[PDB]
Amino acid sequence: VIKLHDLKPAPGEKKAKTRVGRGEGSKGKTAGRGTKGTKARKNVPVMFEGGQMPIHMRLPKLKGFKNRFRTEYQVVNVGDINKAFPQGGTVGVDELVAKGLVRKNSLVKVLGDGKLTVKVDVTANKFSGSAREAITAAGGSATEL
Amino acid sequence: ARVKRALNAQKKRRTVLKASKGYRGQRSRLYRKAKEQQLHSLTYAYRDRRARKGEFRKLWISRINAAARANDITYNRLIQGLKAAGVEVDRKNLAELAVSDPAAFTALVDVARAALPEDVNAPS
Amino acid sequence: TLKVDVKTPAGKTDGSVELPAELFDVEPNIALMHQVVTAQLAAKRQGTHSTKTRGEVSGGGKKPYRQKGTGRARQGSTRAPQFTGGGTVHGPKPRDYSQRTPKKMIAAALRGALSDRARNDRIHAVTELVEGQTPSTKSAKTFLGTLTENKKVLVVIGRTDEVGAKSVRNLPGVHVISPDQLNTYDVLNADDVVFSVEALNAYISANSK
Amino acid sequence: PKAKTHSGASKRFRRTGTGKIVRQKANRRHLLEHKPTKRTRRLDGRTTVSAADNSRINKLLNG
RNA sequence: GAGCCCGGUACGUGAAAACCCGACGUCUGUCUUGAUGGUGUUCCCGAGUAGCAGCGGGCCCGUGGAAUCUGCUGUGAAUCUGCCGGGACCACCCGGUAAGCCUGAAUACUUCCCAGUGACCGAUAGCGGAUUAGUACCGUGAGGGAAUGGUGAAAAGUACCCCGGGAGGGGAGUGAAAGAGUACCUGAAACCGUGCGCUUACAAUCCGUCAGAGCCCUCGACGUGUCGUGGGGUGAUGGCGUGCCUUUUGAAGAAUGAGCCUGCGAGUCAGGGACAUGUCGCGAGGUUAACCCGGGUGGGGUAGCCGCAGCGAAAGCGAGUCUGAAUA
RNA sequence: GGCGUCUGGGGGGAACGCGGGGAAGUGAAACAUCUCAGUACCCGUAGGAAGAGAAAACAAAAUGUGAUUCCGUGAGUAGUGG
Repeated sequence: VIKLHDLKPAPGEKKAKTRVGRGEGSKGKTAGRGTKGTKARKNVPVMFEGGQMPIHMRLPKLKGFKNRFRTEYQVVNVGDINKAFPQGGTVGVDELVAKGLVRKNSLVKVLGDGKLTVKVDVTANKFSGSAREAITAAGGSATEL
Repeated sequence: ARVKRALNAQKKRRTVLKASKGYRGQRSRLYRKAKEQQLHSLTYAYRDRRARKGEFRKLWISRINAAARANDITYNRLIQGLKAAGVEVDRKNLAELAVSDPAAFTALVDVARAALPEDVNAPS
Repeated sequence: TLKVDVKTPAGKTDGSVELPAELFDVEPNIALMHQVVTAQLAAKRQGTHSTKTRGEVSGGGKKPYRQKGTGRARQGSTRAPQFTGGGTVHGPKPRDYSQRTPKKMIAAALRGALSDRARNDRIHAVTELVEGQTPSTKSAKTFLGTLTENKKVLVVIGRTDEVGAKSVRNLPGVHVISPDQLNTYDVLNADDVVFSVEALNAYISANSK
Repeated sequence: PKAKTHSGASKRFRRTGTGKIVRQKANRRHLLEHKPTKRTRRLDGRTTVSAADNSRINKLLNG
């Protein structure tokens, strides 16, 4: 029978806070800050280098743009298909997300990484070159939406 | 959870003040000035405990050399004899024999004289 | 599966219940129970405590005297932290202490707390505390004494059960709680658990599905 | 409050597959008639940032 | 230190009158001198408005390729194959029908009133204000702006006598206590005395420290006083000995600060923030936010976020990808 | 314009609303663009709440949403910036 006084935190969980500026025995009179200067009083900003042109301002900006209309697919490898469906059967997008292979609302593309040995009729929005072969050569059909 | 620092702080004030009794002037009444003394007082002691060993060894040499010269032998020769003779009484008891019971010390001196070389300045 | 013998106020056994091995046989996890019961206490603690900083004290908006020449310390206000009556520099502010504990952690704490009671034979089930439609704590006290002799006890009573709840309210150590509102801290605080047959089934049916 | 990613560092550095930090080289914008092709050829492409400034850069990009 | 002594609590009961919410009617207005579905043309659909131009404002957008919204000055159209939006613009398609007006609920707040709560303060705290409080006081004025809580269960607050002009005190009384006497709970430290023990008027002293004669007190055993695995207080005399903190290459420093005591006075909090490191849950999965249901800390909540494939400026390709004429 | 007569205003209020006017210290390790900030303050106004509101709206080829307001996400991202 356990009561509220038998409950102890796991060893190593709770660690005592290091009080600072509380006597010269532990951390005294300077609190780890050393003597006078800028860093003694307040702080120094991260992006500041003493006047010299910072590393983030003397390097050319990265090239290109983003193409807001980029269509980014969710990829599942044929190797994962084999593991999740040993028997085979039909596997649409809903069947994949039921096994947690791809995100629920994404645009699935099937990529041919692993080895497929099962009769499976996949259905995904796109297929890589090797995914077509792996599906077909293993006696399966790959119909895309 | 506001905490009044009376109980926690008064503890160390009693220790220093009680331990600084017998001091002259302010060094016996005020905690600030008494603590300044306790820093010196406990530094002087730790230095004097080490120096006491050297001081007391000294007083013994002065008593040995005084009695050794009363028996017509210098101290440095008396020690050279005793070390050679196989007597390993330290200086504390040698000074004790010299003061309390002089009869034994004369016996010790005669032992030291015998074990000394024939010509102490020989290059041996 | 633990068979809990059901009792009645007349002293006649009615039937038995089968505590599932999932809910009532988990190995207790002390480090997990401690985190949970600390989380509920922190949510209980209300952070109503505040002090006025140097900025929120009434007045002290003028440099009391000159910078130079006076011969006293340089002072910038009559309410600075070092003054008497000045502001509080690092004081308490009203804050909330509730912390987000995952659902799986919280539930598993309750199962461990309940499983502990079942092992040591502390879980009791009762059809009804007293004769219907008439509260009477003398009858309830006699019943509870018959069941368990320990000082503290926890009674899980269905929401709609009022004659039972209003009967055992006045008792010194008895705490009454709805089967939906079951929590770790209450369970651990009790020597026994006196379930209600309608409540025990409701609790079991809620999780086991 | 959230932590605002530094605008300048976000537009100059990149994260690769393993978590490396890459950057582009300087001296390639103008005044490069007299710069021989060997100089320009060695001055293009992304380079892993030096471990000297890898500490500061991670602070800028992540916060 | 009260469930059973009192006020109350659980649980019930109570409105003459006023006010507020409803509800049923008098009363008010409207439809019935009216509706339903069909065919081919002319009229209408908000004007100094829309649009354009100059100068501005504001939108992620600092005039930029600068759309939509809007102010001032000019110029100034159409009424449905009309007009405006779909980030200059043009064509096609799609949406809508400006230059007329009302609209509750979801939402923000608390001068005030009622009932509560506190791992909030407890008289230098908490409101500036537990007491004459925005009072006293300072300033012509705007304005600034304090300090002061506690006898006792009950006042039973010392009748009476003595010294004294009185104050104050001593007897005697009340009181459990007067080491509670309206200067009143507890009553510390600085500071000020009184009595006793030791020491000090030939002596150079960061005022101590280590030895240490003498005197005084104490605890034992043994006789008159004399030792001891003793304890205390003083210390004649000898040896050694340059304050504390800051800040400095370096300070006892004739560099800075502190007259003393007691109170008070400085790495804290918020955020699903960032990085790192422990511990716990689940584990190719983890988790909810807002919100809803519970007098609770519990239950629900899949919208999102992180992981799960990378390369490339991007189209794209994908265990590969980019560069490249190239398996270079 | 003058008369006579009826009804109204005027001032106060702690916070919250709406429409106007609108700084500086500060950050930029200087500084003018920029930030602080449409913040402090000022003006005119109500209400128990106010403002907004019934598409000359989003959207992107889906036979989609369907007034406004207020929370959570989107996101410290797309962008913007001596």
